[PDB]
Parts: sequence; structure tokens; C-alpha cells
Amino acid sequence: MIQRTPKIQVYSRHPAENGKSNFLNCYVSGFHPSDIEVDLLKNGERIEKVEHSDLSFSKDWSFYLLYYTEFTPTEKDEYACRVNHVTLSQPKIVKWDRDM
Amino acid sequence: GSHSMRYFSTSVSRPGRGEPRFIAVGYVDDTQFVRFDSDAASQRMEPRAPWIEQEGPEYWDEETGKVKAHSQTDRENLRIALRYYNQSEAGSHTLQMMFGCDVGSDGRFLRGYHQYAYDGKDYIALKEDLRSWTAADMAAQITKRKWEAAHVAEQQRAYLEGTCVDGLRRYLENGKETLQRTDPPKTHMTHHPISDHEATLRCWALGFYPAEITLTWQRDGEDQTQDTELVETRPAGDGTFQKWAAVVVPSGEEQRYTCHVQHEGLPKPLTLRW
Amino acid sequence: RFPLTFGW
Repeated sequence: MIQRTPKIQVYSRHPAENGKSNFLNCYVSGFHPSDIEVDLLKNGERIEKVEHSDLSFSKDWSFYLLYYTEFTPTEKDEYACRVNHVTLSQPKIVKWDRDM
Repeated sequence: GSHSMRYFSTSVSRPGRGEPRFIAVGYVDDTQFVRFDSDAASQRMEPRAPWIEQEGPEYWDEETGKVKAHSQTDRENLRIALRYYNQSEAGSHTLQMMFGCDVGSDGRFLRGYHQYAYDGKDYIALKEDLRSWTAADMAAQITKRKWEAAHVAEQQRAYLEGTCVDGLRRYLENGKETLQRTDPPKTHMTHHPISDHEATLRCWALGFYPAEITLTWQRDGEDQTQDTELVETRPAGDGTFQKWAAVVVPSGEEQRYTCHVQHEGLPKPLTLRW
Repeated sequence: RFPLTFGW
């Protein structure tokens, strides 16, 4: 009745240019079981129009999901991805380094 | 190159909260084209790629019927497994299935798959010869005996070599413009000092398709593959993928390192130097 | 084309 903790990457679809429409992604992978919570945060606040891919899995049976939302990066704004899962003692926050 | 069609399904039981959550998705290579979500409105198989949308209403009816039938037998499978293992009915459990076929460059059958997991572990799988089953434990042995008596494998093999391959050729043809593209990685290198003696060299591969790729670091000419950090390949959301590999180098030594990129899209592997 | 499937 296995458990695997998710691996989290937060990043942009295209390289960030301030004032230009883009897409922010939190990709979570290698996790089990499939119940997982993923929010994208703009300055500590949950972004509301966040979509995600349909649940799928890798050859080792571990799940992956991509959450994404179209945004407009600015020099001021801070973005992050918060992920909760049974393998996590508390919600994990991973900040968007326009690099990572 | 080779191509693949895959269907993945997951049923997660939620005792006390209704019927199992059921989610199925279909892929051609690394491109999703269909889905079904038991908790969604349509209760239909739905398109997820533009080139499948041209399929007629018969297609959508048949596929919806088959995927629903599968969700129902998944429900019963969860119950049965509860009996096989003598597990409590209070616990949530997961049933995963992968099914599909690989063809080669000119569209000839390469391989067939039909395998199951219970709670993240192998349960039963159709062997490569498509003639028998591998059971990972005793419960799966029960299932295996049942499927041998039922002669499931003859039907599955014929489906894999016939219907699955013809379906894949069909999809590849209709999705010609997007599915037969190869997109080479756009690469680069970044430098991030972590101290007065240590620097991080990071090799990036971006905008590539298909997702399979190799990124390696070597010092002078020797691999650093236990000093290299290597993140998991990730989707950009535009149909392409992203990856990077990093090594920590002694300050002043940066010039000794090379990054190597192997990808189906490159006539030749890349060598990149700082 | 989605597969047909059998009970455990």
C-alpha cells in the first residue's frame, strides 16, 4: 500500500518578459497515492483560474499532474506553488525563481 | 521514429463517499488526445487534441461505451481485490491500468502492453509474447487462472496487433502536422556562484519534442554522473518539454566542463562549453 | 481506440 512523496517544479512556459502574457506552471510528479492539492500563489494569494492536466502516471505507476495559469510576470510580483499530499507533514511551498 | 498509443486509467475507491473516482486518458506518443472523468459533467469520452475532433459520433459513442464499461468492471475489481487480500472496506485503494501499442517508423507493429497495478504495485501484466500473464502475487494468480480459462489473451493480442495498430496509424495520419514533428532542444548554460570557492554550472534543454532526451556533464572527457543533479523532464504546456542538469565546479575550473545533449531531433549530439 | 477489459 505504497506512498511516494511528490517532486515539485514551478516554472514559466516561455521565458519571462515583464508585461507580457505568459503561462505559470507547477508540475508535480512521482507521487502516490493520487489525492493531491496544488495551488498557484500570486503574492501569497491563491490564483483562481488555475487549470490542470488530466491525471496520468509513469511506468513505475507514480502519478503526475501539470497545473497552469496564464499570467503576466512583473518585477514586483512573487509567484509560488503550494502542494499538499499525505506524504507531506505540512503544505510545501516552492517559489518561482525565473530560472529554478 | 517509433510511435506509441497508450491508455491509462485510475480508479480510486472512496468508501463512505460514493463510487470510485475514475479517470482515463489517451495518448499518442507524448500528446494527449482523449479523456474521461467520472466526476465531470459530460459522462462522455472527450477530445483533447484537435485532430481527434474530426472523428464522427459513432466513434464517440463506442469509446464512451467502452470506457464506461471499463469503469464499472474497475468498481467490481476493487471489491474483488478487497476479498482476495482480506482488506478492510474502510480503506481507499487504487487500481491502475496501462494499455497500448508501439509501432515503428513505417507503421509496423513493434510491441503490445496490457498491465495493471493495485495500490501502486504491479498486479498482473500481459507478457511481451502476448500469450500469457505475469502475476505479481497470489491474488493476481487467482485473476491469472481466471483469464487463462477465459482465454482473454487471444482477444487482447488480436486487438493489440490489429485494432490498436490500425487506430494508431489512423491517428498519426490525421494528426500528421503535429505528431510527426520532431523539435530539437534549444540549449544554454548558466553560472551561479554559491561561495568564493564553489560555482554551479547549469545546462538547459528547452522547447524539445519528443520528451525523451539525454543531458550529461563531463570534466575533461570523464562523466560526472553522481555529481550531476538532473531534474525530471517537464511539459512547457505548449506541447514541448524542458530539462536541466547541473554540476558544482571549483571556481576557476569552469572551462574544464562540457555539457552533452542527445536527442532524436539532433542530426548529431551537442557539445557545449563554458 | 479504448480496450475491452475483464473482471479480476
